[PDB]
Amino acid sequence: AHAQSKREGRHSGYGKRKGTREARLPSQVVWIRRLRVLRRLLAKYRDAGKIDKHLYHVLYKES
Amino acid sequence: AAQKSFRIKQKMAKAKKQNRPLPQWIRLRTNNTIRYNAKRRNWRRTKMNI
Amino acid sequence: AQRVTFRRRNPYNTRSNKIKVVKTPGGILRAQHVKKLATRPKCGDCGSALQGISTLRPRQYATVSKTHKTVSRAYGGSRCANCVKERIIRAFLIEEQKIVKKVVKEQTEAAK
Amino acid sequence: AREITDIKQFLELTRRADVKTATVKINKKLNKAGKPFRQTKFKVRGSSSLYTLVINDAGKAKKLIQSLPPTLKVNRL
Amino acid sequence: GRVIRNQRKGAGSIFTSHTRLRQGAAKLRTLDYAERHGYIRGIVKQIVHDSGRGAPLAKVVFRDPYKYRLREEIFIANEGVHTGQFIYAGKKASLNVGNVLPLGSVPEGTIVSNVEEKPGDRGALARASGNYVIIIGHNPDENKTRVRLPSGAKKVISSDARGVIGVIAGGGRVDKPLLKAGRAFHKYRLKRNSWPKTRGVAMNPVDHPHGGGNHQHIGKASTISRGAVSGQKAGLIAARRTGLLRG
Amino acid sequence: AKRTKKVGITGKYGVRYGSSLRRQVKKLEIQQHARYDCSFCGKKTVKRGAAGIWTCSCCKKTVAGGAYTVSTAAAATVRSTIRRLREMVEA
RNA sequence: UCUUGGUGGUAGUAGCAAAUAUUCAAAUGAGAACUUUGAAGACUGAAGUGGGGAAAGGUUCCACGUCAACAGCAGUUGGACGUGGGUUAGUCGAUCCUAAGAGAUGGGGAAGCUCCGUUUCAAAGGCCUGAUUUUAUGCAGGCCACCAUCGAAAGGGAAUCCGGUUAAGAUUCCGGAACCUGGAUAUGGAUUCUUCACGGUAACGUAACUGAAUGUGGAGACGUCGGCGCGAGCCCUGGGAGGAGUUAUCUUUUCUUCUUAACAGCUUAUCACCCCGGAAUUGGUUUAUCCGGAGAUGGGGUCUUAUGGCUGGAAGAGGCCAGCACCUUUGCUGGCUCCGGUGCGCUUGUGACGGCCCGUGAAAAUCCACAGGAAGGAAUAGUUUUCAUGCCAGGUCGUACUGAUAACCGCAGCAGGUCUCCAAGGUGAACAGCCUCUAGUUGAUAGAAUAAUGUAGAUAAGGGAAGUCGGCAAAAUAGAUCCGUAACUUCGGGAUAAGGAUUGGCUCUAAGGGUCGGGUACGAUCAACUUAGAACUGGUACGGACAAGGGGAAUCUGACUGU
RNA sequence: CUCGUAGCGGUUCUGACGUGCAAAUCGAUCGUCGAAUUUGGGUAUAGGGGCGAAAGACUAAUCGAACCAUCUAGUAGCUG
Ligand SMILES: [Mg+2]
Ligand SMILES: [Mg+2]
Ligand SMILES: [Mg+2]
Ligand SMILES: [Mg+2]
Ligand SMILES: [Mg+2]
Ligand SMILES: [Mg+2]
Ligand SMILES: [Mg+2]
Ligand SMILES: [Mg+2]
Ligand SMILES: [Mg+2]
Ligand SMILES: [Mg+2]
Ligand SMILES: [Mg+2]
Ligand SMILES: [Mg+2]
Ligand SMILES: [Mg+2]
Ligand SMILES: [Mg+2]
Ligand SMILES: [Mg+2]
Ligand SMILES: [Mg+2]
Ligand SMILES: [Mg+2]
Ligand SMILES: [Mg+2]
Ligand SMILES: [Mg+2]
Ligand SMILES: [Mg+2]
Ligand SMILES: [Mg+2]
Ligand SMILES: [Mg+2]
Ligand SMILES: [Mg+2]
Ligand SMILES: [Mg+2]
Ligand SMILES: [Mg+2]
Ligand SMILES: [Mg+2]
Ligand SMILES: [Mg+2]
Ligand SMILES: [Mg+2]
Ligand SMILES: [Mg+2]
Ligand SMILES: [Mg+2]
Ligand SMILES: [Mg+2]
Ligand SMILES: [Mg+2]
Ligand SMILES: [Mg+2]
Ligand SMILES: [Mg+2]
Ligand SMILES: [Mg+2]
Ligand SMILES: [Mg+2]
Ligand SMILES: [Mg+2]
Ligand SMILES: [Mg+2]
Ligand SMILES: [Mg+2]
Ligand SMILES: [Mg+2]
Ligand SMILES: [Mg+2]
Ligand SMILES: [Mg+2]
Ligand SMILES: [Mg+2]
Ligand SMILES: [Mg+2]
Ligand SMILES: [Mg+2]
Ligand SMILES: [Mg+2]
Ligand SMILES: [Mg+2]
Ligand SMILES: [Mg+2]
Ligand SMILES: [Mg+2]
Ligand SMILES: [Mg+2]
Ligand SMILES: [Mg+2]
Ligand SMILES: [Mg+2]
Ligand SMILES: [Mg+2]
Ligand SMILES: [Mg+2]
Ligand SMILES: [Mg+2]
Ligand SMILES: [Mg+2]
Ligand SMILES: [Mg+2]
Ligand SMILES: [Mg+2]
Ligand SMILES: [Mg+2]
Ligand SMILES: [Mg+2]
Ligand SMILES: [Mg+2]
Ligand SMILES: [Mg+2]
Ligand SMILES: [Mg+2]
Ligand SMILES: [Mg+2]
Ligand SMILES: [Mg+2]
Ligand SMILES: [Mg+2]
Ligand SMILES: [Mg+2]
Ligand SMILES: [Mg+2]
Ligand SMILES: [Mg+2]
Ligand SMILES: [Mg+2]
Ligand SMILES: [Mg+2]
Ligand SMILES: [Mg+2]
Ligand SMILES: [Mg+2]
Ligand SMILES: [Mg+2]
Ligand SMILES: [Mg+2]
Ligand SMILES: [Mg+2]
Ligand SMILES: [Mg+2]
Ligand SMILES: [Mg+2]
Ligand SMILES: [Mg+2]
Ligand SMILES: [Mg+2]
Ligand SMILES: [Mg+2]
Ligand SMILES: [Mg+2]
Ligand SMILES: [Mg+2]
Ligand SMILES: [Mg+2]
Ligand SMILES: [Mg+2]
Ligand SMILES: [Mg+2]
Ligand SMILES: [Mg+2]
Ligand SMILES: [Mg+2]
Ligand SMILES: [Mg+2]
Ligand SMILES: [Mg+2]
Ligand SMILES: [Mg+2]
Ligand SMILES: [Mg+2]
Ligand SMILES: [Mg+2]
Ligand SMILES: [Mg+2]
Ligand SMILES: [Mg+2]
Ligand SMILES: [Mg+2]
Ligand SMILES: [Mg+2]
Ligand SMILES: [Mg+2]
Ligand SMILES: [Mg+2]
Ligand SMILES: [Mg+2]
Ligand SMILES: [Mg+2]
Ligand SMILES: [Mg+2]
Ligand SMILES: [Mg+2]
Ligand SMILES: [Mg+2]
Ligand SMILES: [Mg+2]
Ligand SMILES: [Mg+2]
Ligand SMILES: [Mg+2]
Ligand SMILES: [Mg+2]
Ligand SMILES: [Mg+2]
Ligand SMILES: [Mg+2]
Ligand SMILES: [Mg+2]
Ligand SMILES: [Mg+2]
Ligand SMILES: [Mg+2]
Repeated sequence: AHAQSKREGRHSGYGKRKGTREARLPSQVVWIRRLRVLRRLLAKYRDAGKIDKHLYHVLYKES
Repeated sequence: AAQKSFRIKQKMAKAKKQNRPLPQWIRLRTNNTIRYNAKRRNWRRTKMNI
Repeated sequence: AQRVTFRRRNPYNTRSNKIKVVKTPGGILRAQHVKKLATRPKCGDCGSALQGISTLRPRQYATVSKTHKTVSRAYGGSRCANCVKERIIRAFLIEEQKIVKKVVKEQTEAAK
Repeated sequence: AREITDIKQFLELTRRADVKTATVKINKKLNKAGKPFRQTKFKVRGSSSLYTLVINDAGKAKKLIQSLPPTLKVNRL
Repeated sequence: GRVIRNQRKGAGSIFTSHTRLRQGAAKLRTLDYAERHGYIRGIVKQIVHDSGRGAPLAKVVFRDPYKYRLREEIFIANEGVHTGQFIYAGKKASLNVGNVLPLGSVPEGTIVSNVEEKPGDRGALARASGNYVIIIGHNPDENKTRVRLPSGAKKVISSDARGVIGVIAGGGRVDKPLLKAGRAFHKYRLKRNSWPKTRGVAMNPVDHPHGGGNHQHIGKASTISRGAVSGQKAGLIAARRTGLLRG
Repeated sequence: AKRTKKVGITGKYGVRYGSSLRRQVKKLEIQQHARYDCSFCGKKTVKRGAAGIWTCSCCKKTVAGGAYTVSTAAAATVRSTIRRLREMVEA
């Protein structure tokens, strides 16, 4: 029941956090998730063919 | 030590077989002076020192 | 959760005493002692792991057949098909250079 | 413990003169809609290995268990 | 009245050199007929790191002249020597960095390394990283060669003594501060037990000639006679002068 | 962004050891950690491999060199000296 | 302050108070605070008061009998006493190898006990013959330039797992299923009329597919940290098939079973490689920026088998149930043991990388491969016993138990000390503290009463260091989020400076993914916990227990970390 | 480098105890906690010797020269 309350979003405020934000969820973990999202998307668009290999190479380094 | 030398175990065997009380009929013999075992050894009272 | 023990009398976490918790047909968790991982054989010239050859601990090589231990080329299980190609080419052009050097030295000693 | 998937090699195994025994094990595999069948396992006891032939057809099974060599000791289940 | 720390060093118990991780003794090839009359070609196979030694070590394979096998000699690597380079050793070898030549067969002002003091002792002089020997003279009659040593010493040695062309690799190594006690710890950990050093003025009089007193001071001259004995040579032994190099 | 003003690679040492000692370590750490150009394959891939050992990752070739640089000025001087001596002896 | 022995007073006295804690009944017994069993209550709380081991001990293990002494109360109990029983190995260790080192010999030294030295300045040595009848095979050639031996139950190392089983043994016994070494030895297959295989451009493949001296190479064989990825086991969770709990009420509910070992076959991969191809409009690409005319991307392939999958092992075992037997010999019969998911999770293995070093992180036994080409073999047969099957053997010693608030050392059953492995749920950043599950314990002299003085823990009006040598002791502060952050500085810091706000619950909202596709203007579906915001609500409480910096201005001193 | 567990120490209470649980412990508070780290086992150094990041520290509760035995019933103008 506490897990279901957490999954709705309860008991997760400033009075309930004891670790730092990077202790609770690391900023590098967030970055790795995001960059893998952008790189999977770029690879998908290149392999489909709606993005060519030069706009891919600009957007890969921009990501 | 549970991983013994044979020589260690052989002295253990001798000490085990000497760990017994006096046999009772030796107290009945003619001109006996022995009352008890004066070389009796326990694991809790005196170590046999290898 | 079930907890396990070392099965041999070594109690320490050495290289030779590595374990693996496995579940048995009797439903329980037992430690299983793991042998050390085999290292692949290396090229005698460049040092890279050379392909095709079975990766065994060294006394296990006496039990497998010759096929697992050998490539069917010259220097088969010793060198790595690029070092072999390099040494064939190095050989051949050096004897051709040797006969050119022989003829040139003979000419410059028979001319002056 | 090896799996022979060839009836010719299995009948060749049963007469190798180190073989004395073979068990015949009946399993029952009733799946959802595919095959509600009983499966037989002929396991012949060599000196070094135990060879198993799995036969999923019962008519194919009955002719094999009838066709086993006569001197060979068969255990059933 | 106690035997002091420098007197305990000669007993060689805990003051031995730490020799497990070293590759072997670095020597020249033996002075045989091939090097005495012609040359021989070896091959650099590896340039490896020797523990406790600032200079890298070349492993050079020669063919055995009298048996069919290979001889691996351990050289001190000269700067510029690379793996796969042929090394030529002998009287007839050429002036190339890494080549091993007798010093009589070598011109003037030539930079050499791993120099024999006597012909056949297989390398004695200019072995530390960055060090070299200048050839500063030749006396062909009763064959002798004047060399300059890394300490500045002039020295006449035999022309049949062999050296290796080039400087020893690893130079500039003492140009870095260690910055910290742990880098000196790991430096001396694979040399020998000679660090850390307690000062003798910081000891009791039983431990050192400089020991004792109500302030840390020496109290007699730190300059000791050459004709002094063990236990007395703790200071500046046989000093011709002292103090800063200031005129 | 430019994270440090002048400490560079010596920013691992914090405030310790003295600024002159850190500036002296800086010029040799930049040199020993720099990638150098291989004389054999033309690629700038030579790393340091326990000082005096300068290994190219591609082409797998190892050169004996200085402790913190692949070449020292003294060794370049010595190569020019041996080149001049060899050229004036065998000519 | 004699020596040895004995005995007093003090004195039925000081004391037997750390480790939260016991209680009721029955049984046994002469006798029960303390034994056993039931019941209740608690604790250790997985860095355990649990399960095993290393050293050490040595029978303490287990059963039966038993209480004079010992267990600083008791005792019917016991690590006590008396009497027995118990330790099963080709596969686990030793044994073997070398390590730092120890140490013979040869030789030198020393009056000598002995010292040095360890390959030295020694005449230091034993191995196959290519396979047989003048051979107990040598009286044939031929090779090796090495040089005692000891030294690790944590290094290296041939090979075994599961299930059952005892009062006490088990990777050792039994049952089934393997594997290794050494030996003997046939059969089948392969190979030979081109004598010592064939295929693929290749990387390489295969059931085999001669190979001496000698040489070469590999494995053995290796640091540490970081993130990443993958696997295993654990944890979490859905469906279903059983069993138990709760049920005044609610709860498709709470707990629990749902397993698959060594070994074997077939498959399976990062890396690496090969073929085609020829690249600037530079492309591929990792969390981390490396790679490409020294041939990239791309398109085909090859490989190692870490690891996983399927199958065999093997469901016949193990587990959960049902029904009937109910001093039944002692069971018998039957059913189910199935299908998923999830992830910065925990532990561990591992891969490819990166960083660090004036530090670059053992050796040997042992096994294999290659190079070479000595020698030998093709017609009712030789070779390989590196292919398959078959036959025989595997010795010696250790093995019980504790491993510690009672089995070890500390004069003892001593709050000390003594090396290591495994590791559930919640809160929470957390292997913190706190509570619980499995397992274990409930042991430590007790009972009554509640004086002073103690020890340990606290609270305190008003003042706030006036106390004291000195703020000693205590209090204050504390997590996290947001704001703000001076002097000085070696420009790295100082810094969490200083200071200041916010924090619960409930109900919502908004973001942030994965699978999913195209014509020679389109979304089903699945899953997670992070952050931000808002309303409402309350005796303005909210890091509500636990956990958790006091700060600043300066001076002397030693640079720092360290000892 | 830092905060802080485990670990490793040992600041302060000059707390407890001080015929102790203990010939050095107990409790709280502290230092440090990824390396000059901590530690097992093997090995080496032996008494005027060793070893010492130095305190005359430590070398089996022994250290400004360990322990054992002998010389030795050492000698004492000193004490009983
Ligand atoms: Mg809430
Ligand atoms: Mg909240
Ligand atoms: Mg709160
Ligand atoms: Mg926190
Ligand atoms: Mg975290
Ligand atoms: Mg970051
Ligand atoms: Mg023995
Ligand atoms: Mg004891
Ligand atoms: Mg292969
Ligand atoms: Mg001394
Ligand atoms: Mg001394
Ligand atoms: Mg000294
Ligand atoms: Mg030495
Ligand atoms: Mg030193
Ligand atoms: Mg100094
Ligand atoms: Mg000094
Ligand atoms: Mg002093
Ligand atoms: Mg003093
Ligand atoms: Mg003196
Ligand atoms: Mg002095
Ligand atoms: Mg001074
Ligand atoms: Mg003097
Ligand atoms: Mg008296
Ligand atoms: Mg007396
Ligand atoms: Mg008395
Ligand atoms: Mg009394
Ligand atoms: Mg009393
Ligand atoms: Mg008391
Ligand atoms: Mg108590
Ligand atoms: Mg009763
Ligand atoms: Mg009571
Ligand atoms: Mg009760
Ligand atoms: Mg509790
Ligand atoms: Mg018992
Ligand atoms: Mg009794
Ligand atoms: Mg009593
Ligand atoms: Mg009594
Ligand atoms: Mg009792
Ligand atoms: Mg008893
Ligand atoms: Mg007994
Ligand atoms: Mg008995
Ligand atoms: Mg074994
Ligand atoms: Mg040996
Ligand atoms: Mg000796
Ligand atoms: Mg002599
Ligand atoms: Mg011995
Ligand atoms: Mg041995
Ligand atoms: Mg061993
Ligand atoms: Mg090792
Ligand atoms: Mg071992
Ligand atoms: Mg072995
Ligand atoms: Mg078993
Ligand atoms: Mg047992
Ligand atoms: Mg079998
Ligand atoms: Mg096999
Ligand atoms: Mg074939
Ligand atoms: Mg190999
Ligand atoms: Mg590291
Ligand atoms: Mg680091
Ligand atoms: Mg998984
Ligand atoms: Mg097995
Ligand atoms: Mg196995
Ligand atoms: Mg490609
Ligand atoms: Mg670990
Ligand atoms: Mg062999
Ligand atoms: Mg070969
Ligand atoms: Mg063989
Ligand atoms: Mg036996
Ligand atoms: Mg035995
Ligand atoms: Mg046993
Ligand atoms: Mg046991
Ligand atoms: Mg045990
Ligand atoms: Mg136990
Ligand atoms: Mg014991
Ligand atoms: Mg004792
Ligand atoms: Mg005591
Ligand atoms: Mg105790
Ligand atoms: Mg005790
Ligand atoms: Mg916790
Ligand atoms: Mg419980
Ligand atoms: Mg008590
Ligand atoms: Mg007040
Ligand atoms: Mg007040
Ligand atoms: Mg005030
Ligand atoms: Mg005031
Ligand atoms: Mg005052
Ligand atoms: Mg006053
Ligand atoms: Mg004051
Ligand atoms: Mg005070
Ligand atoms: Mg205070
Ligand atoms: Mg914040
Ligand atoms: Mg602040
Ligand atoms: Mg300040
Ligand atoms: Mg604010
Ligand atoms: Mg809230
Ligand atoms: Mg002062
Ligand atoms: Mg200081
Ligand atoms: Mg630190
Ligand atoms: Mg710290
Ligand atoms: Mg304390
Ligand atoms: Mg006190
Ligand atoms: Mg602390
Ligand atoms: Mg401190
Ligand atoms: Mg610190
Ligand atoms: Mg820290
Ligand atoms: Mg750190
Ligand atoms: Mg020892
Ligand atoms: Mg010693
Ligand atoms: Mg003396
Ligand atoms: Mg002292
Ligand atoms: Mg004495
Ligand atoms: Mg006398
Ligand atoms: Mg007297």
